Amino acid sequence: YRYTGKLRPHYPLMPTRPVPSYIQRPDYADHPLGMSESEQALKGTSQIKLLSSEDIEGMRLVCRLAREVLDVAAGMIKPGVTTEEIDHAVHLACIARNCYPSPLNYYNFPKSCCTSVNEVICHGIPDRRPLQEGDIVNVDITLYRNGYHGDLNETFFVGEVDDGARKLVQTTYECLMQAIDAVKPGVRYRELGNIIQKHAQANGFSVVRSYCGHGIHKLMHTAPNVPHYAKNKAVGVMKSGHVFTIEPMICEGGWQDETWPDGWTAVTRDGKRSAQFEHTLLVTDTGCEILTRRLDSARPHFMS
Ligand SMILES: N[C@@H](C1CCCCC1)P(=O)(O)O
Ligand SMILES: [Co+2]
Ligand SMILES: [Co+2]
Ligand SMILES: [K+]
Repeated sequence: YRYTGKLRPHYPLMPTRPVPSYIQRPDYADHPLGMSESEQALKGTSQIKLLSSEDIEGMRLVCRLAREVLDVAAGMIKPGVTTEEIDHAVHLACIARNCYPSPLNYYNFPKSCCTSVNEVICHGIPDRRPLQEGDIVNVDITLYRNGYHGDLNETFFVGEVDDGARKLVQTTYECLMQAIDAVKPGVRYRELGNIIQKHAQANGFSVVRSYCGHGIHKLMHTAPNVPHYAKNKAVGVMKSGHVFTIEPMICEGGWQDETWPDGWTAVTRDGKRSAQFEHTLLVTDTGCEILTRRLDSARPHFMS
Protein backbone atom coordinates (compact mmCIF):
# COMPACT_ATOMS: atom_id res chain seq x y z
CA TYR A 1 0.00 0.00 0.00
CA ARG A 2 1.18 3.51 -0.93
CA TYR A 3 0.30 5.99 1.90
CA THR A 4 -1.22 9.31 0.69
CA GLY A 5 0.43 11.40 3.31
CA LYS A 6 2.84 11.41 6.28
CA LEU A 7 0.51 9.51 8.64
CA ARG A 8 1.05 5.83 9.25
CA PRO A 9 -0.81 3.34 11.44
CA HIS A 10 1.06 2.55 14.75
CA TYR A 11 0.60 -1.10 15.57
CA PRO A 12 0.07 -3.29 17.35
CA LEU A 13 -3.42 -2.52 18.59
CA MET A 14 -4.42 -3.60 22.04
CA PRO A 15 -6.69 -6.50 22.25
CA THR A 16 -10.39 -5.58 21.81
CA ARG A 17 -11.79 -4.12 25.08
CA PRO A 18 -14.77 -6.02 26.58
CA VAL A 19 -18.04 -4.41 27.63
CA PRO A 20 -19.54 -5.77 30.88
CA SER A 21 -22.54 -8.01 30.22
CA TYR A 22 -24.86 -5.79 32.22
CA ILE A 23 -24.68 -3.13 29.46
CA GLN A 24 -27.26 -3.71 26.75
CA ARG A 25 -25.84 -4.55 23.41
CA PRO A 26 -26.84 -3.77 19.90
CA ASP A 27 -27.51 -6.72 17.50
CA TYR A 28 -24.15 -6.41 15.70
CA ALA A 29 -22.15 -6.59 18.90
CA ASP A 30 -22.30 -10.42 18.92
CA HIS A 31 -22.44 -11.07 15.21
CA PRO A 32 -19.17 -12.60 14.01
CA LEU A 33 -18.71 -10.11 11.18
CA GLY A 34 -20.37 -7.29 13.16
CA MET A 35 -23.26 -7.15 10.77
CA SER A 36 -26.49 -5.57 11.92
CA GLU A 37 -29.41 -7.71 10.78
CA SER A 38 -31.80 -4.99 11.84
CA GLU A 39 -30.03 -2.51 9.47
CA GLN A 40 -29.75 -5.06 6.66
CA ALA A 41 -33.48 -5.80 6.91
CA LEU A 42 -33.99 -2.16 5.81
CA LYS A 43 -31.25 -1.89 3.24
CA GLY A 44 -32.35 0.08 0.17
CA THR A 45 -35.56 1.49 1.76
CA SER A 46 -35.90 5.30 1.76
CA GLN A 47 -38.84 5.56 4.16
CA ILE A 48 -38.01 7.51 7.36
CA LYS A 49 -39.23 6.65 10.82
CA LEU A 50 -41.43 9.15 12.56
CA LEU A 51 -40.35 9.01 16.20
CA SER A 52 -42.81 8.52 19.04
CA SER A 53 -42.52 10.49 22.20
CA GLU A 54 -40.87 7.59 24.02
CA ASP A 55 -38.40 7.37 21.07
CA ILE A 56 -37.70 11.15 21.48
CA GLU A 57 -37.00 10.76 25.17
CA GLY A 58 -34.62 7.90 24.40
CA MET A 59 -32.77 9.89 21.77
CA ARG A 60 -32.51 12.94 24.02
CA LEU A 61 -30.92 10.92 26.80
CA VAL A 62 -28.48 8.98 24.65
CA CYS A 63 -27.37 12.07 22.70
CA ARG A 64 -26.83 13.96 25.96
CA LEU A 65 -24.66 11.11 27.23
CA ALA A 66 -22.78 10.98 23.98
CA ARG A 67 -21.94 14.66 24.29
CA GLU A 68 -20.68 14.04 27.84
CA VAL A 69 -18.36 11.37 26.47
CA LEU A 70 -17.11 13.63 23.64
CA ASP A 71 -16.32 16.27 26.29
CA VAL A 72 -14.23 13.71 28.21
CA ALA A 73 -12.27 13.07 25.02
CA ALA A 74 -11.89 16.81 24.37
CA GLY A 75 -10.32 17.19 27.84
CA MET A 76 -7.52 14.76 26.86
CA ILE A 77 -6.41 16.35 23.65
CA LYS A 78 -2.75 17.46 23.96
CA PRO A 79 0.61 16.55 22.46
CA GLY A 80 1.95 13.18 23.52
CA VAL A 81 -1.44 11.46 24.21
CA THR A 82 -2.00 8.47 21.98
CA THR A 83 -5.29 7.88 20.25
CA GLU A 84 -5.61 4.53 21.94
CA GLU A 85 -5.41 6.38 25.30
CA ILE A 86 -8.27 8.58 24.21
CA ASP A 87 -10.28 5.49 23.11
CA HIS A 88 -9.61 3.77 26.52
CA ALA A 89 -11.00 6.76 28.39
CA VAL A 90 -14.03 6.91 25.97
CA HIS A 91 -14.67 3.19 26.51
CA LEU A 92 -14.72 3.64 30.32
CA ALA A 93 -16.87 6.80 30.11
CA CYS A 94 -19.42 4.92 27.95
CA ILE A 95 -19.54 2.11 30.49
CA ALA A 96 -19.83 4.54 33.37
CA ARG A 97 -22.99 5.80 31.69
CA ASN A 98 -24.40 2.33 31.15
CA CYS A 99 -24.00 2.69 27.45
CA TYR A 100 -22.42 0.46 24.80
CA PRO A 101 -19.79 2.14 22.54
CA SER A 102 -21.66 1.84 19.26
CA PRO A 103 -18.63 1.64 17.01
CA LEU A 104 -17.18 -1.38 18.81
CA ASN A 105 -17.53 -4.37 16.50
CA TYR A 106 -19.73 -2.44 14.11
CA TYR A 107 -18.84 -4.45 10.99
CA ASN A 108 -15.82 -5.49 13.02
CA PHE A 109 -14.53 -1.94 13.71
CA PRO A 110 -12.03 -2.71 16.48
CA LYS A 111 -12.32 0.31 18.83
CA SER A 112 -14.88 2.31 20.76
CA CYS A 113 -14.60 5.60 18.91
CA CYS A 114 -12.96 6.93 15.72
CA THR A 115 -9.90 9.22 15.88
CA SER A 116 -9.04 10.92 12.56
CA VAL A 117 -5.80 12.81 12.30
CA ASN A 118 -4.87 15.36 9.54
CA GLU A 119 -5.41 13.55 6.13
CA VAL A 120 -7.83 11.06 7.72
CA ILE A 121 -11.26 12.05 6.50
CA CYS A 122 -13.10 9.72 8.88
CA HIS A 123 -13.09 6.35 10.69
CA GLY A 124 -9.57 6.41 11.85
CA ILE A 125 -8.70 3.66 14.24
CA PRO A 126 -7.28 4.62 17.64
CA ASP A 127 -3.62 3.30 17.82
CA ARG A 128 -0.20 3.81 19.44
CA ARG A 129 0.54 7.10 17.75
CA PRO A 130 1.03 10.09 20.12
CA LEU A 131 -0.62 13.31 19.00
CA GLN A 132 1.84 15.83 17.61
CA GLU A 133 1.82 19.56 18.15
CA GLY A 134 0.20 21.04 15.03
CA ASP A 135 -2.09 18.07 14.32
CA ILE A 136 -5.79 18.37 13.94
CA VAL A 137 -7.84 15.42 15.33
CA ASN A 138 -11.50 14.51 15.09
CA VAL A 139 -13.00 12.29 17.75
CA ASP A 140 -16.36 10.71 16.73
CA ILE A 141 -18.44 9.24 19.48
CA THR A 142 -21.47 7.13 19.20
CA LEU A 143 -23.33 5.61 22.22
CA TYR A 144 -26.13 3.03 22.52
CA ARG A 145 -28.57 3.14 25.46
CA ASN A 146 -31.92 1.35 25.91
CA GLY A 147 -32.15 0.65 22.17
CA TYR A 148 -31.16 4.15 20.87
CA HIS A 149 -27.85 5.43 19.36
CA GLY A 150 -26.60 8.98 19.53
CA ASP A 151 -23.79 10.26 17.37
CA LEU A 152 -21.54 13.39 17.27
CA ASN A 153 -18.03 14.53 16.55
CA GLU A 154 -15.79 17.48 16.65
CA THR A 155 -12.37 18.35 15.34
CA PHE A 156 -9.75 19.65 17.85
CA PHE A 157 -6.36 21.38 17.65
CA VAL A 158 -3.30 19.71 19.16
CA GLY A 159 -1.28 22.61 20.74
CA GLU A 160 -0.71 25.39 18.30
CA VAL A 161 -1.75 24.91 14.71
CA ASP A 162 -1.19 26.85 11.49
CA ASP A 163 -3.60 29.27 9.82
CA GLY A 164 -4.65 26.64 7.23
CA ALA A 165 -5.79 24.38 10.09
CA ARG A 166 -7.67 27.23 11.75
CA LYS A 167 -9.44 28.10 8.53
CA LEU A 168 -10.24 24.50 7.59
CA VAL A 169 -11.73 23.66 11.00
CA GLN A 170 -13.66 26.95 11.27
CA THR A 171 -15.17 26.63 7.80
CA THR A 172 -16.09 23.05 8.44
CA TYR A 173 -17.93 24.01 11.61
CA GLU A 174 -19.69 26.80 9.73
CA CYS A 175 -20.78 24.34 7.04
CA LEU A 176 -22.39 22.14 9.64
CA MET A 177 -24.17 24.99 11.39
CA GLN A 178 -25.45 26.60 8.15
CA ALA A 179 -26.98 23.23 7.25
CA ILE A 180 -28.52 22.85 10.73
CA ASP A 181 -29.98 26.35 10.54
CA ALA A 182 -31.90 25.25 7.43
CA VAL A 183 -33.46 22.18 9.03
CA LYS A 184 -37.23 22.32 9.45
CA PRO A 185 -40.30 20.57 8.25
CA GLY A 186 -40.70 20.71 4.53
CA VAL A 187 -37.04 21.05 3.52
CA ARG A 188 -35.74 18.47 1.11
CA TYR A 189 -32.79 16.44 2.54
CA ARG A 190 -30.97 17.02 -0.75
CA GLU A 191 -30.81 20.80 -0.09
CA LEU A 192 -28.33 20.49 2.88
CA GLY A 193 -25.55 19.54 0.44
CA ASN A 194 -26.14 22.67 -1.59
CA ILE A 195 -25.65 24.86 1.44
CA ILE A 196 -22.55 22.96 2.67
CA GLN A 197 -20.74 22.91 -0.68
CA LYS A 198 -21.48 26.59 -1.31
CA HIS A 199 -19.71 27.69 1.86
CA ALA A 200 -16.90 25.15 1.57
CA GLN A 201 -16.20 26.16 -2.05
CA ALA A 202 -16.22 29.88 -1.21
CA ASN A 203 -13.34 29.18 1.17
CA GLY A 204 -11.37 27.10 -1.29
CA PHE A 205 -12.19 23.67 0.17
CA SER A 206 -13.81 20.54 -1.22
CA VAL A 207 -16.56 18.26 0.01
CA VAL A 208 -16.11 14.58 0.52
CA ARG A 209 -18.57 12.56 -1.50
CA SER A 210 -18.26 9.01 -0.29
CA TYR A 211 -19.63 9.51 3.23
CA CYS A 212 -23.00 10.98 4.20
CA GLY A 213 -25.10 11.96 7.18
CA HIS A 214 -27.69 9.42 8.16
CA GLY A 215 -30.82 8.63 9.96
CA ILE A 216 -30.19 7.34 13.44
CA HIS A 217 -32.29 5.99 16.29
CA LYS A 218 -32.96 2.25 16.87
CA LEU A 219 -30.51 1.65 14.03
CA MET A 220 -27.14 3.35 13.89
CA HIS A 221 -27.24 4.05 10.15
CA THR A 222 -30.56 4.17 8.34
CA ALA A 223 -32.77 6.38 6.14
CA PRO A 224 -32.31 9.15 5.21
CA ASN A 225 -28.97 9.21 3.47
CA VAL A 226 -27.79 12.83 3.68
CA PRO A 227 -25.14 13.85 1.22
CA HIS A 228 -23.04 16.88 1.97
CA TYR A 229 -22.30 17.93 -1.63
CA ALA A 230 -24.33 20.02 -4.12
CA LYS A 231 -26.90 18.65 -6.60
CA ASN A 232 -27.15 15.34 -4.94
CA LYS A 233 -30.04 13.07 -5.39
CA ALA A 234 -31.00 12.41 -1.77
CA VAL A 235 -34.55 11.16 -1.36
CA GLY A 236 -37.04 12.66 1.02
CA VAL A 237 -38.53 15.57 2.88
CA MET A 238 -37.97 16.62 6.43
CA LYS A 239 -40.91 16.20 8.85
CA SER A 240 -41.34 16.82 12.58
CA GLY A 241 -40.20 13.61 14.33
CA HIS A 242 -37.40 12.79 11.88
CA VAL A 243 -33.92 12.18 13.53
CA PHE A 244 -30.75 12.20 11.48
CA THR A 245 -27.16 13.45 11.49
CA ILE A 246 -25.30 15.90 9.42
CA GLU A 247 -21.48 15.33 9.35
CA PRO A 248 -19.66 17.24 6.54
CA MET A 249 -16.07 16.31 5.79
CA ILE A 250 -14.29 19.19 4.09
CA CYS A 251 -10.76 19.03 2.67
CA GLU A 252 -7.98 21.41 1.89
CA GLY A 253 -7.26 19.89 -1.51
CA GLY A 254 -9.41 17.54 -3.56
CA TRP A 255 -12.52 15.61 -2.42
CA GLN A 256 -11.43 12.11 -3.46
CA ASP A 257 -10.98 9.51 -0.73
CA GLU A 258 -9.49 6.07 -0.46
CA THR A 259 -9.39 3.53 2.31
CA TRP A 260 -6.37 2.05 4.19
CA PRO A 261 -5.74 -1.73 4.12
CA ASP A 262 -7.38 -1.82 7.56
CA GLY A 263 -10.75 -1.50 5.74
CA TRP A 264 -11.82 1.65 7.73
CA THR A 265 -9.45 4.51 7.68
CA ALA A 266 -10.53 6.93 4.97
CA VAL A 267 -7.87 9.34 3.78
CA THR A 268 -7.65 12.08 1.20
CA ARG A 269 -6.06 10.70 -2.01
CA ASP A 270 -3.80 13.82 -2.12
CA GLY A 271 -2.69 13.64 1.50
CA LYS A 272 -3.97 17.10 2.41
CA ARG A 273 -5.99 17.69 5.61
CA SER A 274 -9.70 17.06 6.22
CA ALA A 275 -11.99 18.23 8.97
CA GLN A 276 -15.45 17.12 10.18
CA PHE A 277 -18.16 18.07 12.68
CA GLU A 278 -21.35 16.04 13.40
CA HIS A 279 -24.52 16.49 15.36
CA THR A 280 -27.66 14.31 15.68
CA LEU A 281 -30.70 16.45 14.95
CA LEU A 282 -34.43 16.07 15.68
CA VAL A 283 -36.79 17.91 13.34
CA THR A 284 -39.48 19.66 15.41
CA ASP A 285 -42.85 21.18 14.31
CA THR A 286 -41.05 24.39 13.40
CA GLY A 287 -37.22 23.78 13.26
CA CYS A 288 -34.53 21.54 14.68
CA GLU A 289 -33.45 20.30 18.18
CA ILE A 290 -29.70 19.68 18.30
CA LEU A 291 -29.66 16.62 20.52
CA THR A 292 -25.85 16.51 20.76
CA ARG A 293 -25.33 20.16 21.53
CA ARG A 294 -23.41 21.38 24.46
CA LEU A 295 -25.70 22.38 27.28
CA ASP A 296 -23.26 24.30 29.31
CA SER A 297 -21.00 26.18 27.00
CA ALA A 298 -21.62 28.39 23.97
CA ARG A 299 -19.05 27.10 21.49
CA PRO A 300 -17.34 23.90 20.23
CA HIS A 301 -14.10 22.92 21.90
CA PHE A 302 -11.81 24.32 19.23
CA MET A 303 -13.25 27.88 19.77
CA SER A 304 -12.98 27.54 23.57
N1 LIG B 1 -19.88 7.72 14.28
C1 LIG B 1 -19.38 7.15 13.05
C2 LIG B 1 -19.22 5.61 13.00
C3 LIG B 1 -20.28 4.89 13.81
C4 LIG B 1 -20.18 3.41 13.63
C5 LIG B 1 -18.79 2.86 13.44
C6 LIG B 1 -17.83 3.67 12.67
C7 LIG B 1 -17.91 5.06 13.23
P1 LIG B 1 -20.33 7.84 11.65
O1 LIG B 1 -21.78 7.21 11.56
O2 LIG B 1 -19.50 7.75 10.43
O3 LIG B 1 -20.48 9.40 12.10
CO1 LIG C 1 -20.30 9.81 14.09
CO1 LIG D 1 -22.68 9.55 12.06
K1 LIG E 1 -8.82 14.71 9.83
